[PDB]
Amino acid sequence: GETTDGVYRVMTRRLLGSTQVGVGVMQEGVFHTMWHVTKGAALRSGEGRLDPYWGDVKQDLVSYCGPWKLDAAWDGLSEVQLLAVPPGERAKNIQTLPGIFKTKDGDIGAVALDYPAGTSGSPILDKCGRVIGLYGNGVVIKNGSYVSAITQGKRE
Amino acid sequence: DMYIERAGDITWEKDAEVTGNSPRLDVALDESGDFSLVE
Ligand SMILES: Cc1cnn2c1CNCC2
Ligand SMILES: Cc1cnn2c1CNCC2
Repeated sequence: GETTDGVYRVMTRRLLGSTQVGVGVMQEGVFHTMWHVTKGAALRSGEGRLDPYWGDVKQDLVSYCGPWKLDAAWDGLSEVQLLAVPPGERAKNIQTLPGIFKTKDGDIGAVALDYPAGTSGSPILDKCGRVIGLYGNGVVIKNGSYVSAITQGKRE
Repeated sequence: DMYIERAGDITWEKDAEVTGNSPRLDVALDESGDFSLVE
């Protein structure tokens, strides 16, 4: 199948028509997405099969064909871009200054942008084009707005 | 059966639309990977 680096839609034909369940990042021959998008199931790229390699429900991440490769981190100061790939719509860059999720285990950047659930797995980038995490694991706050963590994995 | 389709290159775009606020929130992450607001 297709192994070129870049952003990909994750689709299913199980429901009515063709439905976009999420998005992911192909980098260094490894496909990276959020666990809730695939539930750890195998994927197809044309006639090729991608098998899960690593995953963790708590981090809400999964890699296919190899170990997690993305290790860039938000610097805690600068604006970043969500490369949103919404269902049925063209990929689009949105620039924003992340907020913070404060947890008992440390602070994590968060992006206050609301897109349909099938946009989960879209990459968040720094100014050099490096993927600093994936969009789609978040919370609804007081005023009803959605805020996603910048979820990044560990490169072993 | 799930399948993937290429949607684009991963690049920073100059003069992309700039939006969104920057909230500082206390949150908790449970064993199921779900975040919740702590108050
Ligand atoms: C990106 C994502 C994932 N789940 N949800 C969203 C946004 N709208 C609320 C539900
Ligand atoms: C939007 C969605 C669906 N299932 N899960 C999520 C996010 N947290 C991990 C589990």
